[PDB]
Amino acid sequence: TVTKVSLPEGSFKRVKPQYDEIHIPAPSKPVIDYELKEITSLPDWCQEAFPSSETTSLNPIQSKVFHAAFEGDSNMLICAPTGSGKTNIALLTVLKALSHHYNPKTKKLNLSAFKIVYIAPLKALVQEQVREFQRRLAFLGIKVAELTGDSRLSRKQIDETQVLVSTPEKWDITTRNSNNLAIVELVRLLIIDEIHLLHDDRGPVLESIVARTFWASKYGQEYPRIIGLSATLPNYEDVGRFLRVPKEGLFYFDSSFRPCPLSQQFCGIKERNSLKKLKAMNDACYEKVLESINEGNQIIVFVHSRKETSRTATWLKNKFAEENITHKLTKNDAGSKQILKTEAANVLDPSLRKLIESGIGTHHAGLTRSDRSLSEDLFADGLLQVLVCTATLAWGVNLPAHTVIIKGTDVYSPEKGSWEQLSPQDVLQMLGRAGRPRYDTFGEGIIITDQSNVQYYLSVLNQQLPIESQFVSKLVDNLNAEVVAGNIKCRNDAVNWLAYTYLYVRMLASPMLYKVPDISSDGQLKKFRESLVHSALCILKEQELVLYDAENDVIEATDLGNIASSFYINHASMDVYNRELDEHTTQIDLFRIFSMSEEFKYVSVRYEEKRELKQLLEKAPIPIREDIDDPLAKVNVLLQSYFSQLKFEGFALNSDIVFIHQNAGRLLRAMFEICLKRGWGHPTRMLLNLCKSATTKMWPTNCPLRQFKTCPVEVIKRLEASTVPWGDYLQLETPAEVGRAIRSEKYGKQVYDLLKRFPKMSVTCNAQPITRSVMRFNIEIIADWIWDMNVHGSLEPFLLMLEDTDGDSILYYDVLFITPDIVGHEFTLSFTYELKQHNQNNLPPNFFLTLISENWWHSEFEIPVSFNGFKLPKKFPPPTPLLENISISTSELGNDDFSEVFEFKTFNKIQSQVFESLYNSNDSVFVGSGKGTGKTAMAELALLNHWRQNKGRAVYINPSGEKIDFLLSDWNKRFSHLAGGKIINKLGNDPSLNLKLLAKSHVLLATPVQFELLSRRWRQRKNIQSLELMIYDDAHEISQGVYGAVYETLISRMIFIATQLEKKIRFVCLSNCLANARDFGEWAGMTKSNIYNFSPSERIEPLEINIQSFKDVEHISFNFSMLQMAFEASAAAAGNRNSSSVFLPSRKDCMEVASAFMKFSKAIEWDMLNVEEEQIVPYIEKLTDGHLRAPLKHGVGILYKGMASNDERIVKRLYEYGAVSVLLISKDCSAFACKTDEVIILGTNLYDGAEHKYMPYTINELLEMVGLASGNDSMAGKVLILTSHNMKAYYKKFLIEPLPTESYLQYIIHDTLNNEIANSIIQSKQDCVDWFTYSYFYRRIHVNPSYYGVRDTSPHGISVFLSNLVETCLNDLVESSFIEIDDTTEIISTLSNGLIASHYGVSFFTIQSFVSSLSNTSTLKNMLYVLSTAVEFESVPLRKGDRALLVKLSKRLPLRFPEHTSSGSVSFKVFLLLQAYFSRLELPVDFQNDLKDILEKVVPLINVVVDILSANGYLNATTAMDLAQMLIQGVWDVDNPLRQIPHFNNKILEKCKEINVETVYDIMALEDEERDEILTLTDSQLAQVAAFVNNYPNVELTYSLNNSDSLISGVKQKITIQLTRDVEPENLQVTSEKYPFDKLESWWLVLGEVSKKELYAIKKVTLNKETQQYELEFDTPTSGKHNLTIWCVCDSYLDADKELSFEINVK
Amino acid sequence: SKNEWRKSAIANTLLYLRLKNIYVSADDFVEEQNVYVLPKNLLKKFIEISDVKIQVAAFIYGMSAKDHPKVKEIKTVVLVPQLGHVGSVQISNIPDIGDLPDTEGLELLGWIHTQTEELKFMAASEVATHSKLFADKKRDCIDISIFSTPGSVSLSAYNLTDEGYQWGEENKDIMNVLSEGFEPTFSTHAQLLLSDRITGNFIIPSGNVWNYTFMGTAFNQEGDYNFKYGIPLEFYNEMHRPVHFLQF
Ligand SMILES: Nc1ncnc2c1ncn2[C@@H]1O[C@H](COP(=O)(O)OP(=O)(O)O)[C@@H](O)[C@H]1O
Ligand SMILES: [Mg+2]
Repeated sequence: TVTKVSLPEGSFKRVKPQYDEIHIPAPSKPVIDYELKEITSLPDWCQEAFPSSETTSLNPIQSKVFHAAFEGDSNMLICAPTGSGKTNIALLTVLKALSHHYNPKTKKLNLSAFKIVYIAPLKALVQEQVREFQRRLAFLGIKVAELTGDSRLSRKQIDETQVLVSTPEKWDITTRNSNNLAIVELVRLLIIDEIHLLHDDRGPVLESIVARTFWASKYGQEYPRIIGLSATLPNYEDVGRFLRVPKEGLFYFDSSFRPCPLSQQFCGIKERNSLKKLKAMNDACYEKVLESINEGNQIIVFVHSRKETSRTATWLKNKFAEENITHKLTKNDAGSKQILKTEAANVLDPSLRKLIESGIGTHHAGLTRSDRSLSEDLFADGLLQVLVCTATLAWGVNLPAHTVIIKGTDVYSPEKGSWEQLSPQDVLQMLGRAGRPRYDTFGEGIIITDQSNVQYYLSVLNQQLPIESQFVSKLVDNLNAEVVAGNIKCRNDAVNWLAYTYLYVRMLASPMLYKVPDISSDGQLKKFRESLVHSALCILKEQELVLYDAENDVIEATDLGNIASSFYINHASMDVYNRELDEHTTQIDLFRIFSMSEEFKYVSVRYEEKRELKQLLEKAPIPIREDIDDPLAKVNVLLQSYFSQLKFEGFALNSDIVFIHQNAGRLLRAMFEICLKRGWGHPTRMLLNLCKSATTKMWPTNCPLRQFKTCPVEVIKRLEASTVPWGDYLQLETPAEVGRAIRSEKYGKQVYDLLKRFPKMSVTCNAQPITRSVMRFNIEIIADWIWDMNVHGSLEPFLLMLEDTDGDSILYYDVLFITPDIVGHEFTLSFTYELKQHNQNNLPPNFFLTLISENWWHSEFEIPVSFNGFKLPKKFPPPTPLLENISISTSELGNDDFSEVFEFKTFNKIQSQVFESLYNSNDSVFVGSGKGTGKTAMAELALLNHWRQNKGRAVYINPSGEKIDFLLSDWNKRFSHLAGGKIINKLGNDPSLNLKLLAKSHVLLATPVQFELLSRRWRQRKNIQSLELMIYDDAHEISQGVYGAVYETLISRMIFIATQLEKKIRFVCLSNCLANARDFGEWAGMTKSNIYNFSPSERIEPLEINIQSFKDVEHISFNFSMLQMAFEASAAAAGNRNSSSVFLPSRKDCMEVASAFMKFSKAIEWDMLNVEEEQIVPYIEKLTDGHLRAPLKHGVGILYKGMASNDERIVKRLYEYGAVSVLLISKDCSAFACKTDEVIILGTNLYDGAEHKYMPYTINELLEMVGLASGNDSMAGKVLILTSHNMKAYYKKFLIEPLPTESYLQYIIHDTLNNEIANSIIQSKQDCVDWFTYSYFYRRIHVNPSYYGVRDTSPHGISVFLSNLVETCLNDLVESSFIEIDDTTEIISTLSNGLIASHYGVSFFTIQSFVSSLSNTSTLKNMLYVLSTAVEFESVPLRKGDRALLVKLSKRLPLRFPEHTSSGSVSFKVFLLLQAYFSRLELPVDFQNDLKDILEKVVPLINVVVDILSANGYLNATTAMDLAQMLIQGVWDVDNPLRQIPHFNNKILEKCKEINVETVYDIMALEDEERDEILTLTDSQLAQVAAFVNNYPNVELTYSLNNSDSLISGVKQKITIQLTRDVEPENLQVTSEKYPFDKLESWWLVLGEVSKKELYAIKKVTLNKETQQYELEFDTPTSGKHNLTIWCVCDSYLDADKELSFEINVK
Repeated sequence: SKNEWRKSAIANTLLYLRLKNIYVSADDFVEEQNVYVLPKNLLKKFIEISDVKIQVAAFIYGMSAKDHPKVKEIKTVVLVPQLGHVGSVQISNIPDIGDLPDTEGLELLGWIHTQTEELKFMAASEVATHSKLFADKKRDCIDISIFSTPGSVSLSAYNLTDEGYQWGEENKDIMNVLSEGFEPTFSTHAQLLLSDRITGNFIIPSGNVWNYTFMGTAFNQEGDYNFKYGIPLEFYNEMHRPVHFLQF
């Protein structure tokens, strides 16, 4: 048991009566094989980093380490003497790490790439390094920050910073956070200071930290550089192994190398009893102090408490006067005293001053900041001979003395509830003060302690107390955290992990110490590891932190374990919280449960303090059930005290209480977390306060004026007694009024300002029953405070709960983070919650919805959510089952020619039940089947059986113009011949052209918008009326928004038209599985027997759907952790030889995920393409878009909207064959049927920067993706969904039970009604309600009125609702001058302003907006702004960080956005991209698409603008027309005329200028030899230039005024205009290189007077003939002379327009 | 000692256990007279927020169904500023709740309160208070008396006769000893049914505090107070005790 400490040569022992002292001389100089490295030899930037060290060179230790530190990148462990200069050593390694990023040639320094972490044991020291590092590394312009002492979400930000100075624990919690995985990747330098802490009971934190950096890195693959800094102590060998330091980088410095070598001395006090022991030390201390003073040396005395400093300092003072007192007063009475006694007076308040007059200071915290800074600086300056210190000096300051005495080494551990000996690292920190390196020849360290301890502290200061692992003690807690990080699933992961621990390196090496059974059997302790892991796991399972099956061997992560890890809570404490926390847990109990925490196991009520404690236990505000014997009562009463900030006399107890508040926070939070998860409303609510109460160090029952640091102390006291409700003071909106309530004037104006800074919300919430069981809640919130940064920080978070009526059951929760950009402006939240059966049968009166500030007292705002009138819809009737037989075969269809077409000979299981009804009958049919069931073949039947009966004509309707394009060509090759039938696609963009295609075409394919626009004038269009068959595909999308409404508007009209004309039209509706087809089918007019509708599970290829939720992910699209699981699934696909595609919400995300996939694939055995790399390079050669080349190469495909078809097919083919194993696909391209075996949907969120939020996918968007999985033979496809927890419930549910298909028609009723009015289908008001009865809306408001907002809920109620619905609409319509009503019950008649809306498809809202924003003085730039605000563009995306780009783009464009509007709106995007179009700027593929979609919408809108302005007689209608042209050709009006000609680059344009060709006609005229030289272009390009130039118009404009002689003022005069071409044109198909849509040529005849800016007349015409003429009619102006002008203006070409000025006289 | 309450406050934590024993006074059903239906959730809560020793009271509002005009369902319990005692309680006036949502056509049906003396008839503080509240306003208002004791709660519904009211009007004040003129026959069994198939809710003062024991100076017994739907505070809830947090 005896382990005698070897003492260096020269050591000796003196025996004194009171204490045996033993002496260790300062060591001799080492062998000098070094040069102090002067700073000037450092590269020139660095040199700054070392400004004015007294030496101007590195000391011995630093100089020897400099090579490996600064020129090496190897890992390092440096063991050295106390006070050896660690900062500069750390600094050298820092600078090296920086070097790897900045360019040596470039001035610019990269700052985003590198994160540097410096771990240090105590906050005192952590802060110190932050200050020191900031000062020194200021010049390089890097940020040094203390890694945040308290909070968690506000850590995500602090990567504003480049140097993070943490304690081990803060960095353990940070790095143990699943979401921070993103940022651990940038950490390149990890400096662990005081690495010999490993031996302390805190040391396992360091083990966990390192075990995590090496072992858990995985796919990311690059470990940071590690530099350990240590005290010289046994086992440094094992330590350097533990942190993978190779011999190059291990250093150990003997005491010879301590700059300022240190002499030690150990007084071993021997007195037994307290009085005489205490005296012994005082004397012992006095002697040593005297000696040091008699040698002209200064001295620092460390004591355990803050009161000790002042009483020790006093003893000395007095004992010095008891004999002399000359010795320390001054160096000289003349020199010092006036300089001391000046300074002694000025800032000194306490008894400190009577000490300072005597030249001895005291120094502790809880002492005035100026007062301790005097002490430091007077002692520094020689004036104080003796500073008496608490331990903080040792970590905080840099204040050396020649001598340092530890008086006593007794310390109080509140953790251990007991007195204890100084830890080794404290003693070594303290002794690092001893010896001023610049000045002193040597230094002296004196420990004073009980003889028992002397042997121990000898070993510590003489390199003989070994560093040993305590990892077992914290093993259970630390294992759980890796289990929770998901790096352990099976216990082999656990025994590998343990290999990166210090424990392990240390067990191998001294197995007897660590009680190994048998190393020789166990080898590298594999059975031992496995056994520890087991026992650990079982105690975890026992407590429900994990799920464990020994036999199976599956480790699983509980929600409770997940709290324990995240909040850094002891497993045992989680147990207590588990059992004790209840639905009926109470405030009084919480305090008890709190006090039951493992963290407070050792707290004991000691005899002496018990009397004082009883005083507090009976004044305790919350009852304490427990005795004053019980420890729990102490912890409880202490915590209640902290909340009341009670003054404590005893030191013992005051330390205890401190210990409590520093844990109280995160324990109470862990408690809160559990109750919130478990749903318990009332304890959750209460815990949230306790949490507040522990932040704010105050109780709930206090007005929060006390919470503003910036309020006076008197003002709150008057308001607290005055009993006026807290909220009451808040209501007053007047600054004088608030002051009257206070009863003070000047405090009344300042508190008004404070009040406005107090957080408040407005909440409204309605509810919508989706099904019977499922209620959606739609909330609208406004945040009402004025932001101050000092008072609110970066954000104020807010708990939102929806709770039952009792207020005991949390039904939904979510946390809202308000930020300064969020306050003041409204936002919306929606969520679903599934009603319990009880409540399903009898709705409760209300639920509650509550918002509570996490931070701000009495900022809770709750509102009742009524269910007053509500009808829950009736439960879903079961889906129509399938008769079992696949019998039908292509042979069964009569004709032989038809059979060739289908290219599969057997019909599908689902296709068979239909086949009869589809092919045999001419009955209208409805089919509801999952995607991938081959409903297209169902459309094709109806078509075959249409033509088999020689019938007329058919229309096929789909929303996806992508699908229409594919399916045109498929159909067109296969069906063209079946009797000679002509099948044409409708492009929406020219209605006139579409009309013409109807006439040409036997089958039309169109989109609901397109066709609805055609169909509106069916009363006039006989070709629509004569329609025989209509396939409505994907009809389930009538649900889907404005365009859904339009689909339903469409489908309703065909019924109304059939009904009206007693015309028999076959309707075949193809669709997803609906939940209730009855209503839908009935609305389409289908006999109950023809309404086939199947369960979603029916789809024939088997398909498994795995859904995985994920924490804190609602915030973003997907996080690192989800991406990893996506990659595991893709690897699992690769291993089974199955192919997997992965769905992502953007193109960026496809690129970014590819990049991770390459990195992850390299760091695995499987990185295979499955094909040779030389063969892939011929393919990749096409390089249409370079970004795709790089990923494709490694086995990964990319599909986004806007690809080159080259790219598209090159990528598809490589997948098709099996070259590339994995495809990544935009949510958008989900339409492209690209079948695979496995599907991964990686994230289910979309950002729109319209509502500045993430939005979840709709079940459609999922079903369009789930339908890609298919099976091979028996094999079942697999789908993986990766979502937020909240969303999982909804997705799982409605992926198996269809989402009710309701109607969006209320949202477009204005246009709808105004339209059928305009076309005279509605002329009365009864007509309007009759009209409704043909809608799906109608059928839906009867079955689920509450969903629509019908309060009355009764057929009377609903019927009233509808009539008020038309009336409200009709009101708006007349009020905006779309219609008028007049007596014939009444006739409704459209005005122009609404007839123009009906005619172009443009919205009611958009016209309204234009009429207000347009004027006779409107500029072009205005009409562009006006345009950009059309409500039509709301579908146009705003991606994450488009405003950023858009701003930069703004800089390059000619026209500034009206500054008086917001920069975020889509109006902004629309505004610029239309300029990027006119100025032919290259755009990113994403703005290319946006621009295309923008351009779809514009020709209607611009024509509306021209037709508004012209109706109002204004002549700036023409500067609209200029715009119309600019839109078709992709140019400015200002641009050179030639530029519109296709493919005419600047170089072609410039050659045109040399020749003096100026106009398009000059180009027609060009000679062949000049042509062949200018037009340097491909055969196809020339084709267009040809096409353009032939088509380009040259029209001659002539008139004749009927009687130009007899002009009378005020009559209707008529003018005849004639228009002559050179030849009747081929067609009026417009040629434009830039406009991506079809366009007919049209022309505006304009008559007007320029001087008066006034348009007299107008006519829109098409010059489809060699010559034409038209008559205009206009009111003659006042008598006199008038200079009139005619214009003939084309809408599709620039510079082609003609004008004719004449004059008239009016009588 | 001052801290009589500490002992009671600890007691009230287990007050939820009294709800495994719920007894309702019953007699022969009469379809000629009314039946009062009290949702079980309201009872459970109202006890949970009550004291073990001091009386606690609230108004009840409800309304008839179509099925039977004589089945009065209690919909809402309105908890109002009040000052409790052992064996009696001072209650503020009938709240104005007209201007709250969902209050369409509620009748004030009466009051409901705790007590610590099981009787078969309305007692003398009951009759005083019942007359004080309802004498000149609405005579048919019932009283639901809850006998709450360790183990259980026992409910009992009464009407008051006009002799009762008159006698109560005569007694502006009640003393411990006077006991003058009192009759157990003043009150008559009213038909009470507890139901778990309807759920009612609470209306609480807007200031949130209903228990003005430790604030007995500020208690305004004819106060014009404001009200909202909401979850009622417990009897010894910190907000009902500003004063105890001043010592600390
Ligand atoms: N009887 C059949 N045998 C084999 N393949 C079929 C059959 N019917 C359809 N298909 C094919 O199966 C796929 C699914 O058809 P699709 O029209 O996409 O289904 P849905 O319209 O339900 O989404 C298509 O490739 C289609 O060509
Ligand atoms: Mg389809």
